[PDB]
Amino acid sequence: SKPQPIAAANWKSGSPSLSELIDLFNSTSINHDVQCVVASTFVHLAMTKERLSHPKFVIAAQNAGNADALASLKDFGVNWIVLGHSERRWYYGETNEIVADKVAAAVASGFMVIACIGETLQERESGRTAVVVLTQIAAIAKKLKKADWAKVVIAYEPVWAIGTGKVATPQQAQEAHALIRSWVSSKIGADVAGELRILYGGSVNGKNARTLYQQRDVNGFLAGLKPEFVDIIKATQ
Repeated sequence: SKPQPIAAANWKSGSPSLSELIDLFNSTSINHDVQCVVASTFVHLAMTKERLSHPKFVIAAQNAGNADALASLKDFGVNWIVLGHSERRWYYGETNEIVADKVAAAVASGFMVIACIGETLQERESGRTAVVVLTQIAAIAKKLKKADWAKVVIAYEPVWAIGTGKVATPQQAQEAHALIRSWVSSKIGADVAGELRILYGGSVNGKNARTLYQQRDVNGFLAGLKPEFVDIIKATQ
């Protein structure tokens, strides 16, 4: 059977609606085992933490790369972090090795890490998805020991599905997630691969999420911080 699913809301920009939305989340009865996550930029962490009280939810930081900042986050009671998201790589210039170093530093500091990987439109079209995605995960694995994988979650997000309204088909998601899991099974261990959560993100919505969740190798979602996130939670069963 599948490991515990995750539904993660990733607040990257802009305006904080933040109060009524958290009201919605706090008032929501969740009838199954699922870890919910709300990630935000540093300046919004204090507001989210004070308002969000639902015990199935945890707060996550994003992008921290300095040991002292990681320590401070932990001290504030933040235990999750999102690293390697699309724009980090294609805009900000975080290389596979920079993301890998951040993952290792965060695991060493006591975090649960959602590490993002995924290919561009051109890589997909040219048949390079596998080498690109597997090279991204390989870079992360090189900096980790086997026991560290208890603290890692992988989010597969095709760059061409992010903000474009073009979601991956259930077949596309499944094929990518199975490929990632197969590599983990071969390079790290079948035991690790069986327990690993691999989340899909890129134009997930309230209508399409449940179908994606039915695929063998999909263990949840990275989605936006929006009211329909409640339906994305429900889609994980």
